[PDB]
Amino acid sequence: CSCSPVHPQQAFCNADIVIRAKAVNKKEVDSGNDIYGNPIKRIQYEIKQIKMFKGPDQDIEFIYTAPAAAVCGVSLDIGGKKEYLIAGKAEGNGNMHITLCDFIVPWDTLSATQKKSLNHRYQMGCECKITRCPMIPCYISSPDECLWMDWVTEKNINGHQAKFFACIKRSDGSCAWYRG
Amino acid sequence: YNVFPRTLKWSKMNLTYRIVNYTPDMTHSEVEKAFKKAFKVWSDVTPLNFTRLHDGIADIMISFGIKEHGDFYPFDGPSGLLAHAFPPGPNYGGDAHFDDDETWTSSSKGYNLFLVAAHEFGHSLGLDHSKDPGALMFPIYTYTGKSHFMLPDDDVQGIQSLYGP
Ligand SMILES: [Ca+2]
Ligand SMILES: [Ca+2]
Ligand SMILES: [Zn+2]
Ligand SMILES: [Zn+2]
Repeated sequence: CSCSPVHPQQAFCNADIVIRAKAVNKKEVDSGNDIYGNPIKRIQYEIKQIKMFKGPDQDIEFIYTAPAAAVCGVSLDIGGKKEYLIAGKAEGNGNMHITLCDFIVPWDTLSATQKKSLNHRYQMGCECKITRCPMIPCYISSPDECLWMDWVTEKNINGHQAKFFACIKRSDGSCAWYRG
Repeated sequence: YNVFPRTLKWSKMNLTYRIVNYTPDMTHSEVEKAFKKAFKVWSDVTPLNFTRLHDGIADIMISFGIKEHGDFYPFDGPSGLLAHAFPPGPNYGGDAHFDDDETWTSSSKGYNLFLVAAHEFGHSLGLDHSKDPGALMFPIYTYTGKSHFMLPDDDVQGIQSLYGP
């Protein structure tokens, strides 16, 4: 499984659902057979939703993911003391589907700016594009973009900009990184 | 490193692959070179060897898909999921699928097909994801360096733990 690197604001803006939650149980569920006759299973996580930052009013009680890492399956801690910031796809009322490409991190690893940004700052920035900078020199092609320089400046997707900045529209200019 | 249940690895050292279809993003020659290079990363450090088949059945079936492409794991348009693959075994086993709603390149632009393929082929051979962002088997793509790809030690060590150097 190969995933695009994503800044938290992109993850927030692109996901159907963004919650803080704790997984309390895991169960395999039968979901038919593939074209070759192999049984298809989904892993079903029973969760407790702590808070929803974005999504349908009906609380998420279940999260499904693939059994295999290799087709982007996710493993969550089902001990019941480990909280996670889960962004992902909305299924039928009360159900949610996650892949490794979704933004999923232990709640406790989040910077204070990241936690707070989930309430309103990231939504403020959704109209801005956050653009990748795979290799220098990368340019600011358009006013509606911020350049995500974490990778080439330091070596971490969760760098300085991921932890402390949001890309939001300014008055005179359009978009720019903001630490607030 | 991290490996899938060791018991189910490729029992034979000669493996075959076939490119089922081609992205229009690059020429056939370019696609072929990317995959050839990607397999070489692994064959250079183990007894495995790879042969490309023009037609017929191959162990590693490679194809480009857009959203629903035949399996239970649809792609999601541009960005997000870039590719996926299946561990050693029959049918799907060993196969790799690349999301053609990405722009695939032989450069730093879009997504570099060779790098993503080298990762996915790791799964085709039995490796799981590494927790080290510096390893090839890390699941989040990061455009590597400037020019000269070197399989990180951890990935070398992982694949050798399965097949020997
Ligand atoms: Ca196969
Ligand atoms: Ca995609
Ligand atoms: Zn992977
Ligand atoms: Zn697929």
